[PDB]
Amino acid sequence: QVQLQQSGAELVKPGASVKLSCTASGFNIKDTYMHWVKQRPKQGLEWIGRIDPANVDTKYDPKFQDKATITADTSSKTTYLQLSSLTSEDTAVYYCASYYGIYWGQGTTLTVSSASTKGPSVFPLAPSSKSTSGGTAALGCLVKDYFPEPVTVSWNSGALTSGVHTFPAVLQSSGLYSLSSVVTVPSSSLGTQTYICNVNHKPSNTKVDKKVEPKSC
Amino acid sequence: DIQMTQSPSSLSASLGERVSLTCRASQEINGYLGWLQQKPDGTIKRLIYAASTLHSGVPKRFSGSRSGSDYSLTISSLESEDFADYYCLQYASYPRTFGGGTKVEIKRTVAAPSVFIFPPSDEQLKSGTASVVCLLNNFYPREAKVQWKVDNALQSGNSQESVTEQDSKDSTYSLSSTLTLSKADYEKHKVYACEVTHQGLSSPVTKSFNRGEC
Ligand SMILES: O=C(O)CCCCP(=O)([O-])Oc1ccc([N+](=O)[O-])cc1
Repeated sequence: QVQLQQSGAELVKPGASVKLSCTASGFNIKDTYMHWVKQRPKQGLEWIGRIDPANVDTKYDPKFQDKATITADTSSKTTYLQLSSLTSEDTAVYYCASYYGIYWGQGTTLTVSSASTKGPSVFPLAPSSKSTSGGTAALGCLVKDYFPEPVTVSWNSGALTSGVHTFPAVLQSSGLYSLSSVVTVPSSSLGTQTYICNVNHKPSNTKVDKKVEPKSC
Repeated sequence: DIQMTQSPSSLSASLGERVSLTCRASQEINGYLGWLQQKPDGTIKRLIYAASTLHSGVPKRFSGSRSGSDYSLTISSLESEDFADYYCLQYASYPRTFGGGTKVEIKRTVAAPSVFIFPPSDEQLKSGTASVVCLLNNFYPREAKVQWKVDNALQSGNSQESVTEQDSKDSTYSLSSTLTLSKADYEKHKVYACEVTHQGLSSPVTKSFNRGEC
């Protein structure tokens, strides 16, 4: 069907520039009228500006007048969002919308940081500090110091899905990410069932499997 | 620039309940107003345009109206798929402006958290850093206070919190708190505790471990 296709994720250093794209799959010049919206992590929607190619007109919010530049290629039914002199404040998801907001794109994530791609360190969150059983036990894996996100975590190669809670990552003061994945299991299974978290970080091509054993400490 | 003030910013409601969200315009916008819905996966869809006209295929349980400078979106009876984030948008003038947004979450009975504390691993101690984690499992409402205490001395500025989205099955939340210390500072103390306060607990619960590192 008729939709809006956006370009993939971008990772740049502060000071640089990026050019994102949004193509209208199966449309025309009258439909090359597009809006561009910004959304910072866990925040609201912000209107950046819009392009009306038929009247070679472009409008921006005063706050983005120096930051953004929207252009349009009527032949390919694609509009481009150019963002310059990037800072951490520009790390967000950018969306595109058609005339009257009828169709919306899937969004493009932009991450601005001086950090380099690094794989994670996986540490076990062992069940019990010395206490022998108790009813329902909890165990997990601490996925620390990786960049950029995301990272995928599964348990027992996908066999264990019940009771699993994988938390949203946090940005540490070092500029690196961290998160933990936990699972509640029966205390009676700790000495007989094997628990292993499978961590996969595609950006760095790091695949780590960590067995979580009840070391009782 | 026309400003849109959206209220409330958060709303807890039960299935089948009638709810209303409102957006006040700082200037006359003459019926030019649209309403959008954003699902937790980031998908955005237009629900209403021209203040009261529904987008093709949108459930008739959704409706829009105007009373003075206040524009409202009403859901006559809430369904499971309706628990998402909502935003109003004006297009009477340039620049186009959005309302702050409203998050609609599922209301359920009070659930106390299950608390667990995790000591750092020997593996991490080799790198010179120690992470102590406190887990709060399956609770409701979202509000919860976590306090760290080392040798019964309250900590500050050295902890990080992370909370999950509301669970599709039981409508509960889960939270983790991570205390980060240097191996040196960690090895100069004995008791590490996690004090939890929540509406479903009569008195604060405390979990601790003494000397643990494996
Ligand atoms: O003169 C008219 O009929 C209004 C033209 C405004 C077209 P526009 O695309 O710039 O503004 C809009 C953007 C989004 C929506 N929406 O309901 O999401 C509605 C209008």
